[PDB]
Amino acid sequence: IQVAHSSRLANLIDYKLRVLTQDGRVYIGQLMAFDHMNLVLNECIEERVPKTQLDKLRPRGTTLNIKVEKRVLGLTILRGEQILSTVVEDKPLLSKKERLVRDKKEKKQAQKQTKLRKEKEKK
Amino acid sequence: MKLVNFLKKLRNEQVTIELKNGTTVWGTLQSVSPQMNAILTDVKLTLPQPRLNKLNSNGIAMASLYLTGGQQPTASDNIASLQYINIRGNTIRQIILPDSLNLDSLLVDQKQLNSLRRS
Amino acid sequence: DVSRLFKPRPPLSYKRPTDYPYAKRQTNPNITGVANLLST
Amino acid sequence: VSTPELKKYMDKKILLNINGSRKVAGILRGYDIFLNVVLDDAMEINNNHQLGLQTVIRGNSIISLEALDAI
Amino acid sequence: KFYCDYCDTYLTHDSPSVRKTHCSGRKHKENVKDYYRNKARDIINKHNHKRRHIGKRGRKERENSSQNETLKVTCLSNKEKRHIMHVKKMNQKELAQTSIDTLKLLYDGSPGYSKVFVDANRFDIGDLVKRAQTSRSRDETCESNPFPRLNNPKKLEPPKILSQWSNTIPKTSIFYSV
Amino acid sequence: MSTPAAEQRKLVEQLM
Amino acid sequence: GIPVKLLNEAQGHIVSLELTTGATYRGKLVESEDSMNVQLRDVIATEPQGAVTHMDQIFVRGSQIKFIVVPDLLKNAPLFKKNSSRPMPPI
Amino acid sequence: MSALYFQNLPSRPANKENYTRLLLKHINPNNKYAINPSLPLPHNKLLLDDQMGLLEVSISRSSKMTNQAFLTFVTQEEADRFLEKYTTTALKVQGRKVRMGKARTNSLLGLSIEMQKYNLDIKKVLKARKLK
RNA sequence: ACCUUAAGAUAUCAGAGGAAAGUCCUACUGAUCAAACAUGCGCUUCCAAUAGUAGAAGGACGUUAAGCAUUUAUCAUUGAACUGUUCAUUGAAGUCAUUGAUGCAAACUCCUUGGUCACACACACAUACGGCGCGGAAGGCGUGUUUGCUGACGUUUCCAUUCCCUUGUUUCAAUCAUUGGUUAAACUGAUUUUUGGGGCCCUUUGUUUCUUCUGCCUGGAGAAGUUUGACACCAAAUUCAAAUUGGUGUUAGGGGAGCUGGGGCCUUUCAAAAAAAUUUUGGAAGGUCUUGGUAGGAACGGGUGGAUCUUAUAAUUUUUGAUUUAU
Repeated sequence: IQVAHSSRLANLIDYKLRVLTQDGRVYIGQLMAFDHMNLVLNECIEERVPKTQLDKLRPRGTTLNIKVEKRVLGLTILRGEQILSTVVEDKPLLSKKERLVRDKKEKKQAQKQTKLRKEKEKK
Repeated sequence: MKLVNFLKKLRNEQVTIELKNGTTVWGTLQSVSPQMNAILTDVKLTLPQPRLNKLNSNGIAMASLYLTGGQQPTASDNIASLQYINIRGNTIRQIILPDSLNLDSLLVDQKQLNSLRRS
Repeated sequence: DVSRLFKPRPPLSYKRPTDYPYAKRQTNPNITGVANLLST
Repeated sequence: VSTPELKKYMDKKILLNINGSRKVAGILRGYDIFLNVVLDDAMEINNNHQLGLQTVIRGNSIISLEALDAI
Repeated sequence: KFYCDYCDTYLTHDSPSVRKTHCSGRKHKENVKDYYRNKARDIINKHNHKRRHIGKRGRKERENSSQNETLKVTCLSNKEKRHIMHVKKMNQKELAQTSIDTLKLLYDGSPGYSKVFVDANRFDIGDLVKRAQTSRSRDETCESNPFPRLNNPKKLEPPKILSQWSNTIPKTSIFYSV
Repeated sequence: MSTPAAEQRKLVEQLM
Repeated sequence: GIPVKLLNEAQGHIVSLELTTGATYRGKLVESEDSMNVQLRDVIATEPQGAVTHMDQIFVRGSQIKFIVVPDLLKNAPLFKKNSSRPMPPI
Repeated sequence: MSALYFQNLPSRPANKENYTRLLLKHINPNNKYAINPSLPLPHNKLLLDDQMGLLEVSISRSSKMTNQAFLTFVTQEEADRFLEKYTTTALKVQGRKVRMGKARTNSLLGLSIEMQKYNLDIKKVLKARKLK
């Protein structure tokens, strides 16, 4: 996947990231919020290389095959102190045009509902 | 005088960031956050082999390098070519700047010069 | 229906740790001195 | 800034694990905004040797502070 | 300045119990219940299906399916399908909320009943129950009700059957029970 | 008032 | 910050959190503070080597937490929506 | 040196090198070249692309022949035994059965190998102008 | 009953002007930067058999499966035999597992995802391969305009201000009507009404999913409506229903006319340089082709929200180092 060169962590909202921790564990989930840079991941599944198969990654069949133990865990907030570096893996489900369309949709609906709320709460 | 401001002035130049794990990231450097949260784009991660037979290497670094997802299966050494790795600020140990740039024009802190003129 | 909707996920499985224990975690000790470099 | 919510653990026996290995049990007496804790009649659980009549623990090295009482 | 996003009331900047007072009242306790009922109701009501990729059928695939027959489609009117959807949603809710507690009624006179089934004197989650019903005390002994059968209990409830298949039942029972 | 260090100052200074 | 407010919204529901020592904890979340200090109730602990025990309460310092797993339904929280309407706060 | 002619091949692969690598993978499972990516294919201008005699491919993006592609071999006997490899069971690349027939004229590379095994070279390049 | 607030700032340098030295400002002017919006590149990668019963990408927290190979299941005290070994006794802890764990590998079954588009069933190519069909996804680069972070809210004695068809589709013919072109009698093309035929689709699963109401498989239909409104659904308690109060949503897809933003190409006219002949540069008008929009917009304002930046802040709770396992 290709990602725009001028794309901070704010542009990668609902991108499916690849967050790496200090202890060699990676997290693979959709980014949905941040802050100290402590993220919120939707369906991130944590992967790790067991100590029994770590020796196969050391320099020397021709192609390595590593069985990585993975755990399933949902809607988890990380802590920025442990985060080491983040990589991007996949694009969101929706295209850019459809994303803009739904943003305009929700903005119109919210403006109308706010106007009606003011009109009701005043009178 | 804050050197993060000087580091923000590169913005399009090839650097070689060496993290605290040992892995050295080589790639074009985009904007740098005021906390030194670098964002490199066309990167080539690598892990230096300690060249000593019995001293093997860092292990957590190998795990992280492989779990990044870009490691070449046929690569003899531990390199992982990928695009856009975002590096947290506190993990950088030292940044090898390019040789070609001039330091005299970039190190002049404009804010400190403005403060000195104002005073 | 009070808390019939917030049903949590099943308990997380156990995997043997691959890092160093909290008691064994340290930076590099036995950092050699700086005086030897000055001579040579 | 914000005092930690330990007003219910006062004068109740608690067991808190110093660093990653040690475990100390005592009667809590007070606390600070850094989560420093002063606990009297300590006993280093391992046989187990008591520490002293009045000890303070720096809140940096505390990990968990589970309570061995009704709470 | 922090406001609740459920009550929509703007709350003067707090961080202590003032936020533990607002979140523990009633205008923020049931108004946060109605919110998540609606959001979970939607994900139950969602009917959008996957995108449909229709490929051009070939002749070998068409001739066999054209040979067999045409199949009639059953169709209902607007009011009828409204009523059927309402009935189906109600049935789904009623079955989903159903919990079987036959084992709790069966052991009503067990010697150690008050310590397990009462659920208020249990040892695992009793710490929560321990301003706001003739509760069963833990101090009950087996001497009370020495003979359970002395007209105290009632017969076990007959098994439930599906109403849409209520004509399936045998017409007459084998034995004559009064 | 910034980090808790200032608050601890405004306790220790009175304590001494 | 959004994640701290989300953890605040996650009160009263069973969350699972793993510390930096390797241990794991899960149970009712009684109270949380702005600095990620949490108080679990009826927690079922897993010490790093695999043993599992049980305690009534626990108060873990937030500086040691690695991650916190809240119930999945909180994805529909009102504070995750970007375009929001404010009631025009008074004077 | 005789070039083979292939029909009903997918036109999706776009890139020439990617298309060559995918077709080579489907021809030769567990191949030394197709399985390991980021390998520069041996461009034999006038070295085996794949073992069992596979020398080069020759595709075109012209709308006239989209699915068509040509495989040029090293020796004719190698090419003949490739037909026995087909043995009239429909070889499949991606999901579509491919039909295979010997090309009416050997490729330019095969012509060069035949000529070395230089007037024929100059005549060919001179023919390029008149037909263009 | 507890609570009433960190403070600052909103592109940047250089040049001209105004209120000795700063100091501020300029619907001032250059250059750089950043954002939005248009708009392009022979730019780069990717977009699934039906001439067929497939395949690609990713999963399985799936089966064979007790698979094939290894390896694990306490510590102290006392007595007894014994040349360390065996049997019993007291105390101390003790994740479950041994059909486990770990190493290796294969078959099978199944889920999600996609232009399952149009024209083709084709003899190409050394400068190696017309990248010379329409779209879509994602980036790279360039130009133009506007802005100088961005949004609601109020005021204006500001500007604004549209219609029409359609909701299986496509195609052929019979027929009606309209309109143009040539000889309103003949021929030809474009639009439309009615009927019939062919193909494909209906999982549209609450049988078109914009809403309500009527309704359907020998059919694809009828009526009313479209944002300060309507409709669907959720929760309660009055002791069924209705009632209300509080909430979450839905109000769509395609085509056309006007009106309008942008590009490419052509014509004319004007100005400058190399001239009334030629060219390039700038502007006005017109033509052609395309691409986008079509209900808000401008100006002012504050005890207005949120982003970014600086300083408190390198002193135990996140970023100024105790996770390269070390001597």
